[PDB]
Amino acid sequence: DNHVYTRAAVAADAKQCSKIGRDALRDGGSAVDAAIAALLCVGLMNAHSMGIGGGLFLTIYNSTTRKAEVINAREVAPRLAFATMFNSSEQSQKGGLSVAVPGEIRGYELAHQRHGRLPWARLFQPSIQLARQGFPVGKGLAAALENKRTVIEQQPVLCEVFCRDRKVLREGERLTLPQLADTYETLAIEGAQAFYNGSLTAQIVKDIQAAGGIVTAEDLNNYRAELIEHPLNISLGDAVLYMPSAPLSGPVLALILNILKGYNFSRESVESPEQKGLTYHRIVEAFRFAYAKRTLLGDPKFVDVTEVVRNMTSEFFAAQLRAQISDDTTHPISYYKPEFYT
Amino acid sequence: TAHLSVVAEDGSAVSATSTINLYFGSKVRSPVSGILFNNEMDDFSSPSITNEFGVPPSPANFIQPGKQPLSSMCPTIMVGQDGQVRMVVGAAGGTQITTATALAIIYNLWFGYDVKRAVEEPRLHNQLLPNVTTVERNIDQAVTAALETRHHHTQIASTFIAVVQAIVRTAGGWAAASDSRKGGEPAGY
Ligand SMILES: *[C@@H]1O[C@H](CO)[C@@H](O)[C@H](O)[C@H]1NC(C)=O
Ligand SMILES: *[C@@H]1O[C@H](CO)[C@@H](O)[C@H](O)[C@H]1NC(C)=O
Ligand SMILES: *[C@@H]1O[C@H](CO)[C@@H](O)[C@H](O)[C@H]1NC(C)=O
Ligand SMILES: *[C@@H]1O[C@H](CO)[C@@H](O)[C@H](O)[C@H]1NC(C)=O
Ligand SMILES: *[C@@H]1O[C@H](CO)[C@@H](O)[C@H](O)[C@H]1NC(C)=O
Ligand SMILES: *[C@@H]1O[C@H](CO)[C@@H](O)[C@H](O)[C@H]1NC(C)=O
Ligand SMILES: [Cl-]
Ligand SMILES: [Cl-]
Ligand code: NA
Repeated sequence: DNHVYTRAAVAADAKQCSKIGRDALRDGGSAVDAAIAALLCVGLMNAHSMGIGGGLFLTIYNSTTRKAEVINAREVAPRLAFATMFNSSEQSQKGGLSVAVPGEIRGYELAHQRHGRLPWARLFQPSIQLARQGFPVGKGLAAALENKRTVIEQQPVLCEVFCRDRKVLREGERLTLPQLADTYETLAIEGAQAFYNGSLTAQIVKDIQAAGGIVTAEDLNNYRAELIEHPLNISLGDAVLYMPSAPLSGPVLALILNILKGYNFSRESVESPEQKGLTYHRIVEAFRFAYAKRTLLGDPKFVDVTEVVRNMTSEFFAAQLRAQISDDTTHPISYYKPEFYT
Repeated sequence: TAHLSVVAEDGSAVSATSTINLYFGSKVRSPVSGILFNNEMDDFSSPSITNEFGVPPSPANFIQPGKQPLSSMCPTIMVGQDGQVRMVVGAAGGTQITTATALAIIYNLWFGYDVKRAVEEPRLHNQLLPNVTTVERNIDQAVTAALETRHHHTQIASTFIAVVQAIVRTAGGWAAASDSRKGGEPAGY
């Protein structure tokens, strides 16, 4: 309708998954239950984007405890991976060797153990039906299918589900995911264990390695989703913003907003073309300064980013960068001091 | 990548961004399980690969066994001083996630745009390397002009820049928006 709601809301990139999230809330689920049910659905309707073969982060806020937490369930490099394992973009983009260890299901399981109210199997139920019954291909997926027409049509295993008469499905056409339905059912019934150390594990390893990868059962056995009790935050006026730290881009977002807050943007900032143009120029300059520092970030378990992140979340640091933003001109790359070593 | 935002009736919230990386990830689908495997290894830097003219590898983001690759993802929840959620926001779209998320926040929190406009409003992006500023097709061309007169070279995104899902607390309750660039719609009660 209008999409203002008096009690609860789910915003997902497919209507049907937002609905599935909403129904979960309605049936008494937590915000986490709803997110998981919706996420499982998005893995189907926007299968090009995300799903149980990938990884995720969840930022979670509890209005009772008033605490925020983060769940890190991003994929990890397999135990056999090494720095020089790839020599071309193609090698790092296509095939089994490009696959990192999927965190998705562990992530759902950790979030659900900590905050779930519905049973685990209930979160899968609606998506199991969706994948068996099929659904019209939506706008996002149809454009992705189009964008990747060649590779899909040339690869029998993808064409198997993503084609109709050996050409990529188009918007409105029915997409059915019968294998995933079966896999989702197994997950619903056997739990997360089935993926990481159970009835799916050997097949997963075999598929990845058959495609030239190096993921092993051990990799899956050993994957752990991680609880982050103290996520990044920044103070913005009377609000606090919780977001993930490295290895995600919280620090980058933090530096952008902290640089820009010293200008005190308001409705007036965009009222006239003179103000609007300066405002946008200033935004682009904050982007450039923030991305200059981004190249120092990495997995904080493997690289020491403590001070880098301290600077990026420091308002004083931000004010120093804001002071080098010239209102009348942008600058060359070196001006912003991008760094590749500390 | 996909982002989604959730606020429950009790005022608890989830902002979650999830990804298999490129469209259809690695292009490896299990013929048995149906699982479509990520190509997240591509988010690492490699000393041997050059992605962009004059952009060096970032050794802080080299592959190590057990290491997680750098991500642009930044699922965010903004909470007011009273402990109530004010905004649940994030984006999909590679390196454009972080700038798009900043934009959605700026638009709602500072420019005063309601959540749907904050999501739908034209976006732009610069990530330093490469040097160019990318603008969406329907941006206010007075912005384009103010950028170019200040020596930004701009270019127009052939499709669109990022995908944002967002929820904002209003007097009437929770206003929700899904990005028309990808075709989502919200749902609630
Ligand atoms: C790339 O080159 C390195 C160094 O010789 C080698 O160890 C590795 O196996 C190669 N990888 C690929 C995917 O071609
Ligand atoms: C928040 O924390 C409180 C107190 O520990 C707990 O009772 C409640 O269920 C939690 N709610 C959510 C939505 O996580
Ligand atoms: C399951 O877990 C145990 C303990 O980690 C391990 O030794 C066993 O081999 C695993 N089974 C499968 C099927 O991965
Ligand atoms: C923000 O993070 C800092 C550093 O851990 C900490 O001092 C504080 O508890 C956090 N602020 C809020 C409002 O949670
Ligand atoms: C942090 O910023 C200060 C200047 O404010 C600078 O001296 C120092 O080099 C920075 N530290 C890092 C790791 O960038
Ligand atoms: C990048 O763009 C800016 C703005 O036009 C310009 O000054 C500079 O010469 C360009 N090149 C580099 C390497 O910074
Ligand atoms: Cl399938
Ligand atoms: Cl999305
Ligand atoms: Na809306």
